[PDB]
Amino acid sequence: SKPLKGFVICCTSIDLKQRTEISTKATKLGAAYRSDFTKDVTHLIAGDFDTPKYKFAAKSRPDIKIMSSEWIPVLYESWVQGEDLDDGLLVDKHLLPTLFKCRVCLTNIGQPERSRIENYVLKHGGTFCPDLTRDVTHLIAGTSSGRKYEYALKWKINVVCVEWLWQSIQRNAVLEPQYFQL
Amino acid sequence: GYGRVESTPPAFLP
Repeated sequence: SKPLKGFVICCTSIDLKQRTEISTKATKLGAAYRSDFTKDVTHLIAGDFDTPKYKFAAKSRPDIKIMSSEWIPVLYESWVQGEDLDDGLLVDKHLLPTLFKCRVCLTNIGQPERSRIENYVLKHGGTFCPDLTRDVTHLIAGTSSGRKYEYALKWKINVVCVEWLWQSIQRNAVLEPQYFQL
Repeated sequence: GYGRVESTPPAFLP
């Protein structure tokens, strides 16, 4: 019984102790573990979207599933506890949210588009930020002007158009900001 | 606010 036979797993921005735990448990579960992001990788466990590995998956690997750090610890525990494991192997439950760790602020966008954007941000696992603070990862700007725009630039926050959001949602992964500049 | 640019009031939205 190798529940994860055929699974090839790679990790990105994972704590050393947790990554060692994941490599061990995934191997015991029957998966192939990869240190480097090799061609045969089927699943990428990610702790952040700001890594060459995550950026490669988002840009060039739409066949791979981007997973939460909890997937392997949770599935392994369930397995060794004698709990029942379905055909799913808790993949759907532990899929990393599309906008994982995104803190999205808006400027110069009117209503009802502002409400629409907020709802899609929350739906796809992001944090909606009415106020611009230095912890905002993305500022969706309607025009390249105003106080939010000026401070986001000073605070080195990504200033993107709304297509960053819509293309990230369609890809089901965080995409890079350089293609969505105003 | 300090390190903060508050949300634009609805009446001032384009």
